[PDB]
Amino acid sequence: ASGGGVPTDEEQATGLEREVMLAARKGQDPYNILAPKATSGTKEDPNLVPSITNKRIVGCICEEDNSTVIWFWLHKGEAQRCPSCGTHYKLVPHQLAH
Amino acid sequence: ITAKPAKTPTSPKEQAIGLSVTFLSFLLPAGWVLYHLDNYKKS
Amino acid sequence: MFINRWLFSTNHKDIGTLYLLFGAWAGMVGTALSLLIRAELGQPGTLLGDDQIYNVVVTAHAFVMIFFMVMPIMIGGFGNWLVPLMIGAPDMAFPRMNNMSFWLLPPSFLLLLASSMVEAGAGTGWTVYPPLAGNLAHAGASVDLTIFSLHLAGVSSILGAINFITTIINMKPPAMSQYQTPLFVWSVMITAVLLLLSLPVLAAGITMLLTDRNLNTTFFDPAGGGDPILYQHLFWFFGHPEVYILILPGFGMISHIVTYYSGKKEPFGYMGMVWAMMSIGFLGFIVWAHHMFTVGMDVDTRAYFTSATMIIAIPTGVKVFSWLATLHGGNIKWSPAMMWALGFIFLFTVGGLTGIVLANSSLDIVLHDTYYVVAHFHYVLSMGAVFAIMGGFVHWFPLFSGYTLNDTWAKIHFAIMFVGVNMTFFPQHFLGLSGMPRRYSDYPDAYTMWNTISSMGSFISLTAVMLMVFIIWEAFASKREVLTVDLTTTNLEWLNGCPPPYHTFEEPTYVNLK
Amino acid sequence: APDFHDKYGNAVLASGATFCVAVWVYMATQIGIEWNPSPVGRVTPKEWR
Amino acid sequence: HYEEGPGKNIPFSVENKWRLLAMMTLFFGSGFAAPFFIVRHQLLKK
Amino acid sequence: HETDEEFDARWVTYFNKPDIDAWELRKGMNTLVGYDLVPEPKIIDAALRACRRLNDFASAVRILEVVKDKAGPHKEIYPYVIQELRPTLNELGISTPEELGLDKV
Amino acid sequence: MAYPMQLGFQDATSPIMEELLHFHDHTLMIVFLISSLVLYIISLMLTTKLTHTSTMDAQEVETIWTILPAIILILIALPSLRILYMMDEINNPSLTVKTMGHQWYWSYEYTDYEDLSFDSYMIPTSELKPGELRLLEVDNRVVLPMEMTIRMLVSSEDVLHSWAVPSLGLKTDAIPGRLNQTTLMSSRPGLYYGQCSEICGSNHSFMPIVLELVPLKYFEKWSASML
Amino acid sequence: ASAAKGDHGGTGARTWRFLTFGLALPSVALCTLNSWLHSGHRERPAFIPYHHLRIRTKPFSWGDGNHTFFHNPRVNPLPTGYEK
Amino acid sequence: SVVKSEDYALPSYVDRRDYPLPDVAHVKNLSASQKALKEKEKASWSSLSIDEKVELYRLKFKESFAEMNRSTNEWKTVVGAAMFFIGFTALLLIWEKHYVYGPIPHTFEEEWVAKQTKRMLDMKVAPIQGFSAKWDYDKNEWKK
Amino acid sequence: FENRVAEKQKLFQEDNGLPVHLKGGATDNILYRVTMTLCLGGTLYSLYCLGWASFPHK
Amino acid sequence: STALAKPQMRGLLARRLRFHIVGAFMVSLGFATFYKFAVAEKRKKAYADFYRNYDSMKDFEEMRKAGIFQSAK
Amino acid sequence: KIKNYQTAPFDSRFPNQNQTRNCWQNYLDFHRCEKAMTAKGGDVSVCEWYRRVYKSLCPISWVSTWDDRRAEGTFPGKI
Amino acid sequence: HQTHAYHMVNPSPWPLTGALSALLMTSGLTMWFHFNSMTLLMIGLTTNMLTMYQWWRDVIRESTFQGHHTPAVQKGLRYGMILFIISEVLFFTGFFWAFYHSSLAPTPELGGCWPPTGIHPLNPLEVPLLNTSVLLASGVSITWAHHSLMEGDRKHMLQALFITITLGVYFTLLQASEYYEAPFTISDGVYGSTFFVATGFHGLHVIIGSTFLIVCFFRQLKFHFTSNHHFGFEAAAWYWHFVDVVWLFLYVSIYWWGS
Ligand SMILES: CCCCCCCCCCCCCCCCCC(=O)OCC(COC(=O)CCCCCCCCCCCCCCCCC)OC(=O)CCCCCCCCCCCCCCCCC
Ligand code: HEA
Ligand SMILES: CCCCC/C=C\C/C=C/C/C=C\C/C=C\CCCC(=O)O[C@H](COC(=O)CCCCCCCCCCCCCCCCC)COP(=O)(O)OCCN
Ligand SMILES: CCCCCC/C=C/CCCCCCCCCC(=O)O[C@H](COC(=O)CCCCCCCCCCCCCCC)COP(=O)(O)OC[C@@H](O)CO
Ligand SMILES: CCCCCCCCCCO[C@@H]1O[C@H](CO)[C@@H](O[C@H]2O[C@H](CO)[C@@H](O)[C@H](O)[C@H]2O)[C@H](O)[C@H]1O
Ligand code: CUA
Ligand SMILES: [Cu+2]
Ligand SMILES: [Mg+2]
Ligand code: NA
Ligand SMILES: [Zn+2]
Repeated sequence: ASGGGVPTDEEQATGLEREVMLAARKGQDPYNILAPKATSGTKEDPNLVPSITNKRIVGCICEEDNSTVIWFWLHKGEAQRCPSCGTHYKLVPHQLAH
Repeated sequence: ITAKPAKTPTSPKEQAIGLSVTFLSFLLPAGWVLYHLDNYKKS
Repeated sequence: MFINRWLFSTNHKDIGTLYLLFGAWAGMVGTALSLLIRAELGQPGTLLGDDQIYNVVVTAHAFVMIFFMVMPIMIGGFGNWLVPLMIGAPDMAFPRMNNMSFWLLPPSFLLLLASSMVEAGAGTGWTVYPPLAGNLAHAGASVDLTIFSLHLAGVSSILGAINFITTIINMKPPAMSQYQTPLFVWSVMITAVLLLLSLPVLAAGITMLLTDRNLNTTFFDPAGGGDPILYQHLFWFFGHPEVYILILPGFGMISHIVTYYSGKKEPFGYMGMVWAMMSIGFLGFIVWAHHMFTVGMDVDTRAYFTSATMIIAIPTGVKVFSWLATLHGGNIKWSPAMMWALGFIFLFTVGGLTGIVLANSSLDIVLHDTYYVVAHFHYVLSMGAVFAIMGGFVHWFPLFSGYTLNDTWAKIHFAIMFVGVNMTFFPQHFLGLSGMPRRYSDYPDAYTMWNTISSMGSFISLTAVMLMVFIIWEAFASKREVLTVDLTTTNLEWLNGCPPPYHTFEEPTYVNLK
Repeated sequence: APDFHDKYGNAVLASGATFCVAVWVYMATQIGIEWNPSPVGRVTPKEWR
Repeated sequence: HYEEGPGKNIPFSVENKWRLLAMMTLFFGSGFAAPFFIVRHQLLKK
Repeated sequence: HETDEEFDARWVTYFNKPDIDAWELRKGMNTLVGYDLVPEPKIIDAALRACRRLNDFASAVRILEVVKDKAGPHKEIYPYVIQELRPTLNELGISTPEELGLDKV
Repeated sequence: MAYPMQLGFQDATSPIMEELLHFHDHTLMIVFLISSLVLYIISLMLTTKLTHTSTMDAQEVETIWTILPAIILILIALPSLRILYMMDEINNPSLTVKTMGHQWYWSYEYTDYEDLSFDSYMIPTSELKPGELRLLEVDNRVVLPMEMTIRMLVSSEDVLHSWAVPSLGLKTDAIPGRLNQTTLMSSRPGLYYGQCSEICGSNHSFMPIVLELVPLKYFEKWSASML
Repeated sequence: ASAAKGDHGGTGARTWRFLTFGLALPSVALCTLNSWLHSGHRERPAFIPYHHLRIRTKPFSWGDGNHTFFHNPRVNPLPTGYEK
Repeated sequence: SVVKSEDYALPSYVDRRDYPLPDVAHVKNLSASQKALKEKEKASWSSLSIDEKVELYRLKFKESFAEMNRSTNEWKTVVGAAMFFIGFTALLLIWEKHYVYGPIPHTFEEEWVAKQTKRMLDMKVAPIQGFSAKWDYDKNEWKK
Repeated sequence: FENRVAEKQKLFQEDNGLPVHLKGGATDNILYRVTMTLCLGGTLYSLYCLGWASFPHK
Repeated sequence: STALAKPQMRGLLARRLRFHIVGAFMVSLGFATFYKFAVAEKRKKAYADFYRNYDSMKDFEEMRKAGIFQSAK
Repeated sequence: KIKNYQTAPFDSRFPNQNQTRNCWQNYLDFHRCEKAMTAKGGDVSVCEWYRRVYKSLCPISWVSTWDDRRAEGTFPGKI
Repeated sequence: HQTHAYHMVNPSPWPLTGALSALLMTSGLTMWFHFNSMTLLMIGLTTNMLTMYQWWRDVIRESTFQGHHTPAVQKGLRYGMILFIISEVLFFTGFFWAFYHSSLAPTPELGGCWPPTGIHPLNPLEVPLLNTSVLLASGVSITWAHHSLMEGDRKHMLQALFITITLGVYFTLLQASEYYEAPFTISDGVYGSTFFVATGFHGLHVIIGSTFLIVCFFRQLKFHFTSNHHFGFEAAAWYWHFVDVVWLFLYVSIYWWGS
């Protein structure tokens, strides 16, 4: 019966484990644990790709169940397009970019 | 693949040298042991 | 700096680099050993004057080429360099454990060299069967040293295998399924699984051999109710997966090279290729007694092992055809790596087909412990595994170093090597059909012509080795730095430049779900 | 502008092939290597007993 | 941080090609020589 | 999959898009030369006009070189294509690679 | 025995070995068929400037390249397994002989009737007589009657050896604590040679096997004379 | 599966502790007592110098080379018989 | 056109048969007169001279298809050098025969071989195909 | 006993450029130097033994 | 002038493949067949012929007189 | 019976290549039979077939080792 | 600077001291077996403990104190540990195979029966049965520990864990005593050989397993574990269950069936 004495993560988790824990509480994903969800990927509704620098590598699985991923660097600026399927991607500095 | 011209070009003469030295580092010590084998068999 | 970086590394690239240096050095040792074998056999008569020493040289040739050259280069070398880069992982799952896998190898190797220096060496064959390997026919420390060398090489590959499987499973972008990984990554994962299961069984068998030799156990000694055949089962239960472990990552690299120089975006039949390597891994656990067809097993067991072994041709056939299918319609670039690959495809097939001959326990009665076996396995190893190692090395060398090789020299190197390994091993078919035993330091005069020719061919491959060292010096000496690499959209490992920075994917890649 | 293989291809091809044939023919036939070829149609059998 | 870039991500220097050649030679040549000398050791041992 | 005629018409349509941008032009040629065929003159004609709308003379020439390359050892294919494009070539002022001396090494 | 520049198998001296010879021809035929087919296709893929570099559908072609090899494997395995069982098959032998491997020589025992046994050592090269074979001759041959089914029992008194005679189609490992059986039947009289086929140490290369196949009547007198 | 019981209501630690003290430890107490009531030595077997037993192909690396590590003089004969 | 090693993350120029229209122009900076040529390109292409057309092509692309697909004489060097080094290996073999191998066994003496041949024929080695089958026992000679 | 985890979290997170195996202070450094001395002294001794065993001494 | 007729323009590689793959089989089989009848049937015939007239006692007697046996002089 | 012995016949209890147990079993049976008789004033010759069979199949050193062991009271098979 | 959740490990000397310590131990064993000296071995064992101590200390620092074990890292550690146990299963398999091979086909030198002539097996209903109940009992108390930990109950976790440790120790003493009393030894043919090598490796794993539990008990005393994050505890518990199961198989095969 009764008796605690075991600390919880809320009380004792620290460093990155603590950051991931707090960020998930506010439904945020700054350490890229989850797959992001595609938009329609048109010029008007591009996939927004957060980054803390001015470029990030994108992998495009053009069609569900392709075995081949298309890799290319996405730079800050106008949306760029997967050279295979043309879906649009745009780098958003920040969210991350602290 | 494309490449920059050599920063430190290795001229044909320099190749001859690197090649000759490479071959001798392999050949001489083995050749020396093989040459003296019959010496080693029964001393 | 130097010590922190190179002795205390937690970086997958540096450690892959250390594997490559180690395996290159071991390869020279194993090459010298292979030349001492051919010198002994190159004319009738006795050259060394001591068949214990010829036995030691043959046994050490095998351990060296397998545990210290092939595995460290393919799994430790290319595996650590390319796996994290192919799935966008910032390093291996266990970066400090990774470093101990590497550091186990120099001392393991030292123990192997020690064994051939104390007493009269371990003249046992790489199979180290008792009673020959036991404490009467091989009294003293040499065989114990060999056993401990195998222990440490086993602990190394087991921890490495756990690291690879963990990394490949857990450290991919969350959107990427296993059916989106490149074939090289698959080939490593599969290999790591075969390592994980097979090496503990070897470690068990050779521990029993150790206790027979020093603790008065009688696992293998009929005077105690023990049975030398039990050793062979344990050994080969590891040994057959071991041979698949030696070729799988080779398969992996072949698929990457042939695709690349064909200018294709992916191999033909990706899912057939994954299925083939899986099927090969599975069947590789249930065929081992085809190394035991003359020990006196019952006929039904031999019928079963013959039948199960043949079946392996089917999935392997699917890979060979799928590589041809990849070439089909290609924009073929005749790079030197492409040349190694093409040579690989044809010479591996020939080595594979002589294995199908050996698979018949019927015919194996007559071919077992002959040079036909030796021809079979140097085809798939020295023109399968080695060719894949050379093709991957010339293909990825600019990515590891940031420098280019001289292509023309590299083609000269392939040409000489192609002639030397065929001249060496081709006539050994005749030797084994006509009845020449393996592990002989001299032979009946009838067998002289093929042996003389085989030994001349081994000197030609020596010249190719010497050249290769000069070719690598030339690259470093001239410093042509890489500018641009084609097809980076389907070859992620090149996308961080050459050489890539010490930390890559500090920010991981972005891949949408959809 | 003409490259290394342009200036020197023929010379390399011709001397390499020639040097290679000469030295192998010399090696195979003049230094006493014993090939032990088939005695069939070459050797006259002699009584042994 | 550590040095990065060509000639920097290896535990040996390629700053001088002649010194590089001497080192390569020692490194590959010691591996190649070793078995010939182990064979000699065994012969001389008895 | 889809018929010949349907394939040809898709590609013609693709290149006739009035506001085609340079990216789309490249993407279309680069994709098309992946197939086991030499494209129909009416596809090439549409691609040439796209070049003209994008003010890109050099790409029109490059397209012609590619047609000849894809024919590989079928030496008859290229002169036939040029014959059928002759009106467009004359109209737009497009020189062939041979006329420019670009077929020579 | 092998002869200089031989490419294939030694001529069969037993019906089992003849059977292996034809089975090997069937198989190598197939080996030639496959490797030439692969070599031709490799050439075909590399000898055209035509390209097709977009995706190709795998899922019809893989059938052919899975069924065809499975049929071919069945064509090798049917005859291979026929011979295996035949190698094992019900013999009723007329004589049993035992051979025991040692480091480094063989001893033979014929104990059906009288306790006969003897050791069989290689003739050193310096003691060969003109016309004798370097590394193959023994001082005491295994004398056996031709045209009879003989049971051979093989074991060892020390490490592993393996008793082999290629021209009879025989190889059976010799294992201490164990009796392995093989059946031997020669269609012809004469001398047939083999060599220890499991590495057994320093003199592995130098412990040959010579059988002397003669008419029963000679075998009987030879046995009496060897007691 | 199944044994003779229930439990899936009030959970966790309490059920596992119930099992630890209600079943697990009492089984240990019972097997202990059962060991106690079957202890008291067996006569040492008669010595026969069987060649498949008392193997010595190399001396042990301790003591006089002839005693196994947990040698019990009462029940473990040497190759030449019981000691003293 | 000076490609830099740190441009690796930027789209790049390739010549490949199979990727005829690469991601960037061969030349990206224009001089005064090249800017004026690009202005001309905007007018009718009938007005450009041959020189002008060629120059436009050379600003867009580095090599033409003909240039990129040209064959070379590299094969001569590679086959010739391979041969040279193979010939070189024969010198090692000569060295080995001379300074390393001692005499071969006396069973290779011509006299020994003639007698051993005879013995092999008397025991009818490989009488079916291999050896003795090629001896004509009646005429006492190798079958012609 | 007392929960002292927060203090160690603070100690081991202190930004002093030290690697984790030395962050605990003088004691880490000693244990580290003792381990390294034993391993290198040991290896040297095992080399000496190997060289020694590589010859017969009767 | 005279206009050129429209040649085949589609599926050129597949056409080359359909033709040669029949040759590939022809040559494969050819090589197999050659082995079958230049070696394999030749071997059946050599063995059949060798033992058709073979007398093991006659063979022994010859070997006996040439002095090869230890057990039979 | 069978003063006709040429060699041990096929024995379907030991149908495989490993014939170790065939030697061993016939050795036991012989000696069991010899001790079954001799004890009860009987004639050993009913055992003879077991003896001929083991003598055909067993290596001399196995036989001789096992006899030495019976003589010393260390033979491990039950007779 | 990272925006992944993985751990970049500070450069470390422990892999190299570990590797060296492997060389000293095997060198040592060889020197011991052949040249009668234990000095190298002692040295190797010493540097091996120090390496283990420091390396796993550092793991505790990286995790409990620095917070690097995010859920992605923790998930890798679960895989690693499972895979490690699998490799330990295949290791024991080889000794089970040795046992089944010897006992299903006993050779003539054995008297051609199992157990061999002259071997007097232990009664499986006696101490081996007690040992069985003892390891099974500790599988129950360690499950009690786990649930006390998950429900945040410090006291009862420490008490279930103490009990599990005590039973581990008891098994180890019962087994030592049985060893001393056994009338057959490791040198009694393949019977003593398969018995002592298979159960001796197992006993060594009971020792390693008890040690790991002791480590968890002290970490628990010091409040390292949270009610949701205590992987060293879960790993020690899988490993404890593994040791338990391998004993069951020992008991059914060697003590019971093989008696
Ligand atoms: C395959 C690797 C590369 C090969 C190149 C390197 C080596 C050069 C050899 C290059 C020449 C290769 C041509 C085949 C030689 C087979 C010899 C033979 O008659 O075979 C017979 C048996 C023995 O059988 C007999 O008992 C009856 C023979 C009748 C005896 C009368 C003498 C007639 C002589 C005719 C042939 C002489 C050969 C001597 C030749 C000795 C020189 C080495 O031997 C065997 O089984 C040998 C086992 C080999 C298993 C691998 C086979 C796959 C190779 C792929 C070939 C594809 C097309 C080639 C395409 C060729 C592309 C270059
Ligand atoms: C990487 C090394 C490697 C590989 C991949 C293999 C692959 C195979 N090996 Fe081999 N082998 C060894 C290394 C290897 N081997 C070594 C080292 C030994 C000796 C161990 C010792 O004694 O020292 C040995 C020994 C060995 C033996 C022992 C013979 C003896 O000792 O008497 C046997 C017998 O079955 C065997 C068979 C096979 C088979 C069937 C394959 C197959 O996996 C091959 C499959 C590939 C193909 C078949 C060709 C490609 C397929 C097609 C083109 C499709 C159509 C084909 C058909 C329809 C037939 N091998
Ligand atoms: C208390 C129960 C727990 C058991 C552990 C206690 C002892 C320490 C040993 C543990 C190491 C593991 C086992 C090695 C094998 C032997 C242990 C068998 C258990 C045992 O201790 O067996 C004893 C014999 O021990 C002997 O030789 C002792 C000899 C000890 C020398 C060890 C030899 C080193 C073996 C090498 C290990 C390498 C394998 C590693 C593989 C690495 C994986 C890749 C039994 O004593 P006995 O007097 O013969 O019989 C009883 C008579 N009354
Ligand atoms: C008397 C002396 C004789 C004994 C001889 C040798 C002794 C062996 C020592 C026994 C093993 C001790 C292992 C202790 C490891 C402590 C490290 C640890 O437990 O680290 C944990 C991670 O697991 C991890 O690394 C996983 C670590 C797993 C290690 C697995 C242990 C098996 C190793 C044994 C080797 C077997 C070889 C046998 C074959 C011969 C840390 O994460 P958490 O627990 O979540 O804590 C953090 C929380 O605070 C978060 O809020
Ligand atoms: C398997 C790989 C082996 C391939 C063969 C190596 C090819 C030859 C390399 C040269 O080797 C040298 O040859 C000399 C003989 O030509 C030896 O000198 C010996 O002979 C000389 C002249 O007779 C004396 O001057 C020397 O002192 C004496 O050591 C010398 O030591 C040895 O280095
Ligand atoms: Cu006896 Cu090899
Ligand atoms: Cu195998
Ligand atoms: Mg063998
Ligand atoms: Na020799
Ligand atoms: Zn896409």
